[PDB]
Amino acid sequence: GPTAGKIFRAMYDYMAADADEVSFKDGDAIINVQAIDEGWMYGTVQRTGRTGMLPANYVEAIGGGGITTIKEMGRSIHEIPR
Amino acid sequence: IFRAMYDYMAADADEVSFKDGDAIINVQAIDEGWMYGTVQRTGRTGMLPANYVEAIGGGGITTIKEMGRSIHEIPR
Amino acid sequence: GPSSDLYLDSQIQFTRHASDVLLNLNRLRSRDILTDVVIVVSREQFRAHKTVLMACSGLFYSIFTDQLKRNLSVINLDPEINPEGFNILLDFMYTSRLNLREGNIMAVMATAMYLQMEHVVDTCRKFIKA
Amino acid sequence: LRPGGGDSQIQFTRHASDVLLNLNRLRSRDILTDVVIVVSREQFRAHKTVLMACSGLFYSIFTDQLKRNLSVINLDPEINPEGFNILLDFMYTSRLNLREGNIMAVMATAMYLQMEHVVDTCRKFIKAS
Ligand code: NA
Repeated sequence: GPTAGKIFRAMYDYMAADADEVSFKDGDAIINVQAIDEGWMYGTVQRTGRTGMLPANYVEAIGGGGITTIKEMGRSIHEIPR
Repeated sequence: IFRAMYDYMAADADEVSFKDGDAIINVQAIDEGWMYGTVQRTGRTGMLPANYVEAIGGGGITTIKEMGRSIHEIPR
Repeated sequence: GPSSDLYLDSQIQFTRHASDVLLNLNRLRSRDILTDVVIVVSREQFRAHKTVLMACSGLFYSIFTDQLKRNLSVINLDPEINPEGFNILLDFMYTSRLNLREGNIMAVMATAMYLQMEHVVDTCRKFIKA
Repeated sequence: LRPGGGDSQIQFTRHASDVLLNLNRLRSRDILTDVVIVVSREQFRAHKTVLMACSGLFYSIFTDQLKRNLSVINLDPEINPEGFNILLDFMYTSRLNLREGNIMAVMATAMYLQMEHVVDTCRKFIKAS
C-alpha cells in the first residue's frame, strides 16, 4: 500500500558555478535525486527540467510521518479519595 | 415547564409527537387525561396525554458556563 | 505462533487530565496534605498550596515570588477582605466553580479585585449587569 | 441572562487547563519546586503535589509520615530517564509524547509509577484487541 515519503525543496536561491551544476530558486522542488554525498546532491530542478549537482546545504527534506495527535477522553490518573 | 417521560407518536394531526426527555412548554390542562402544549424541540403544538409528562419544579440554581481564560498566565 | 496483533511519533492528548489533576489537588487540600501556607483573613484561617494560589492570583504570585517573604508559612490579608468572599474564591481556584448565592456578588467581586484575579472580576462585571 | 434573585454557579471550562499550564510554567522556572527525582544519570525538579496527584507511587511516598519531607528521591536503577521525562511532561501538560522506540520504556515507567490509566492507554496504542 502507499507509504509516507519524503521530497526535497530548495531553501535559498543558488546560481550554478559550473556546467555540471544547476541553478534554482528558494522553494523549487528538487526531484528524482540520485545521490547525496558530502555537501552535494545530484537531482533535477522540476521548474526548469535541468539536472545536475546542487549544494546539499541549500535544500531541505520534507515528509515522513510527522507527529499525529490522538485524543484520549478517559480518566487519566488515579483519583485521590475524599 | 414540563418534561416528557416517554416517547409518544401522535395518533392524529391534532396530537403532537415527542421523545422521552423533551421539554413541553406553554402547557394547559384540557381534562385530567389530556394537556395541550408545545414540543420545544420541534415547535409543534397540540394535544398530548397528561400521564406522559411531569412538571419540573422551579427554584433551581442557574449554571453559567464561562469558556474564556479564567486566570492570569505565568510567563515562561 | 499466534498473531502478534501489534501495530507495525504520536502525541496522546488526555482531554480530562487537567481537570483530574485539579480535582486531586482539591482532595489534597481537603485532607490537609502537603499544604504549605495558611491564609489569615480577619479571624478565619484557610490552609492551601502556594503553587495553586500563585497559579490563580496575581497578588499571591507577587507574594510567593517576593524574596522577602520566601520563609513565610502564614500570610495575613488586608483586614478589609471578607472571609466569606475569600472562601468562595479559594474554592473557585481548586474547583473551576464560582459560587454566587443571592446578594454575594459584590463581596465576591471585591475579593477578586483584591486578589488581582482580573478574569474573575470581568466575569463578575458581566454577571452583575445581567 | 439570569433572574435578579436566586443562586448561580459559574463554571470555568478551561480553568483546570489554565492552572496546569501555570504549574508547568512554575516548574520550567524552578519556582516552588520542592523535590528532585533522580533517574540514573538524570535529575528532574518537580512539585510534590503534582507528582502525588498523578502517581500512586509518589502518593504513597509523600503521605508516609516519615517520607513526606524527603527532598531528593532516587528511583530504582532499572528506571529509564527518557521514560520518566515523558511521564513527567504528561503530568504537567496532559500530552504523552511517544515514539515506537520508546513506547516500551514509557509503559514500563508508567507501571513502576503506578499510573494505570496511562498503562492502559499504552496497551491500546501498541496492540489491537
Ligand atoms: Na533532566
